[PDB]
Amino acid sequence: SPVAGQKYDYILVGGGTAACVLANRLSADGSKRVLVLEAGPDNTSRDVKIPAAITRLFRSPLDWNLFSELQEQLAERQIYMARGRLLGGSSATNATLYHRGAAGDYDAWGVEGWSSEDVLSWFVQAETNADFGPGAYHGSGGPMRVENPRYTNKQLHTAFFKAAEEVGLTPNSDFNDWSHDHAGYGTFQVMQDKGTRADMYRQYLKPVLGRRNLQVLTGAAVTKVNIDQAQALGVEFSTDGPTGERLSAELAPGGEVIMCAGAVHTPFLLKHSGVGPSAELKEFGIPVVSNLAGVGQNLQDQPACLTAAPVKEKYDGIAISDHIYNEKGQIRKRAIASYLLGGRGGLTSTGCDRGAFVRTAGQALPDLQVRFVPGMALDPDGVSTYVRFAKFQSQGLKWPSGITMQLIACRPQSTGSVGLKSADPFAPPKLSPGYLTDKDGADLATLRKGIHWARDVARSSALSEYLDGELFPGSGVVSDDQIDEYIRRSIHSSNAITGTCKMGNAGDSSSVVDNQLRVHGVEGLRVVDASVVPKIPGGQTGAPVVMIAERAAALLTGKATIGA
Ligand SMILES: Cc1cc2nc3c(=O)[nH]c(=O)nc-3n(C[C@H](O)[C@H](O)[C@H](O)COP(=O)(O)OP(=O)(O)OC[C@H]3O[C@@H](n4cnc5c(N)ncnc54)[C@H](O)[C@@H]3O)c2cc1C
Ligand SMILES: CCCCCCCCCCCCCCCCCC(=O)O
Ligand SMILES: CCCCCCCCCCCCCCCCC
Repeated sequence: SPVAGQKYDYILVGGGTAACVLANRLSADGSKRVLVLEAGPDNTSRDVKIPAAITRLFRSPLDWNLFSELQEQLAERQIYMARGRLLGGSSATNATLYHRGAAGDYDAWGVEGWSSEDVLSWFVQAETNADFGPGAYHGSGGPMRVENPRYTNKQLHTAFFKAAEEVGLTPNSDFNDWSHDHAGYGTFQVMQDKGTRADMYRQYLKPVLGRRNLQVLTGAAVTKVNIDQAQALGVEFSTDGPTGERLSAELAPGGEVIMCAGAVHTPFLLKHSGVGPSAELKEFGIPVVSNLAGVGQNLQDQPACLTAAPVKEKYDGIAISDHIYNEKGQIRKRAIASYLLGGRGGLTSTGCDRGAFVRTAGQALPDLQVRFVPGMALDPDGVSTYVRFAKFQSQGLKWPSGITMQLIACRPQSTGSVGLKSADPFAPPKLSPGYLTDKDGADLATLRKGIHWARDVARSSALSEYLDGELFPGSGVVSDDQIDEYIRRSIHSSNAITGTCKMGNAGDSSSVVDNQLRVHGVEGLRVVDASVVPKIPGGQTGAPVVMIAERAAALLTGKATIGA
């Protein structure tokens, strides 16, 4: 009905991070008709604009509310896996940390045309940085906005840095400068524009919505790609949930469907379209169009656990919880004024934007990311404690002042999977993060050693000044076995999720797409989202997604080639 009688040069399945970049670059010259189908609503929420309102976005109507299958290795728990559901996707709901990982992360992909030297100019093209001028590693002029965080906790941020120096870690002045080693302590840059979230809807899509050749539908759930026998024809979707009429948007001759539904929903939708392991499709009576074993395999996510400690009574009130709430759970006037007057102060913080990358045991690249928060977790699950913090508003209670260190396995060895639980394309996917399943126990050892590192930092003179005991994991958790059980019971997502539609070289039979991002065995079908990442880089995954989307757009518009 909104597509009746229309023919599209490009149909984007999803209106998230990658889709926003592609909708912008593909519609640019006026010659191509682009459709974007997003299941979620328009991006208008003030909870998206204000970085600290990340707390409110978890388990909200702007999230998919996904839970994993029971995880026998994690004390028989389902794991919550946050995912954005609105224009901008997970860029509209993420912690805004700007990370590329190390050059060695892209070289480890072993994909022709996607080496560290190949990708660097695509990160640089995307970037405008408030704190780094143009150079080998930074651009000026791209649509992204990156800056140093405009909240600083004067006591606790500097005490973390001095504590890290004291235990023997060195400062890293730029975690995205590939000329120096990734390890070290310091400040994470953020995808913000003077303290407001600079998500890919705001930076790429919203400024071009006036273009005649670009049509964006929200509340549009894709149910499958229509494939002829194997040639993509377009896509089926409902604008009215499960009971809605299945509409079909149709490709023009020479047109392409681009999958932009992310590392959870892209392999889910491929499987519903007959692209996936034939046994999984047959289970639910889906005809096999392309028997690709790797669809939904190779799920990489970075698992987390945390430590937390209160400050001494004399330091009551110095935490970011004290900067955002008064002692009855009212948003502080000073925080609202600082945010509106100059884009500064606690409401500009997602909390976890200072930290470190650490080698626990002489690895080629750091295995551990630490995120320091100048506020105290009240749950060993940091995502649950952010939900608690949002729900705390107006309860008339005082959040106790302290700190948290979140420990992340940033280059994990474990893998999981996404598949089907049902023939219904509106049902949730069958999701397994597979945390701590790697044969050598390397991911558990990383997090155990992370806990030891966080305790070494909290014990240093610099932080000892402020701290008064330890809340998590606490005095009952000391031996290796006690720590390992604490990790099993508290492990949560740091919200990466990549690699479920892996790009590969010629002759890599685990791959779903080639180095041109084309799905094996289907014409006119590509994947441009985190699904394609062969091996997860260290650090958060949003900037690498934007880099892939920029380079894919340059490929599709004929401004660049891949391989030569
Ligand atoms: C809570 C959280 C915290 C994070 N923290 C950070 C961080 O600090 N920094 C960082 O760089 N990265 C972070 N990440 C990761 C980063 O945001 C993602 O890796 C990145 O945004 C993924 O982009 P994408 O295009 O692959 O997918 P998404 O941005 O998730 O886009 C997928 C889109 O597809 C839509 N969709 C799904 N199914 C359908 C369907 N059937 N029909 C139509 N549309 C559909 C979704 O609603 C969504 O809008 C975070 C992620 C989250 C969720
Ligand atoms: C932990 C809770 C997070 C708090 C987030 C909400 C704070 C509300 C402050 C009062 C409203 C702020 C003014 C409106 C600004 C809207 C955002 C923007 O347009 O940049
Ligand atoms: C966005 C401002 C939040 C302040 C919250 C105070 C409590 C601190 C808890 C940190 C929790 C663990 C690490 C971060 C989890 C990130 C989702």
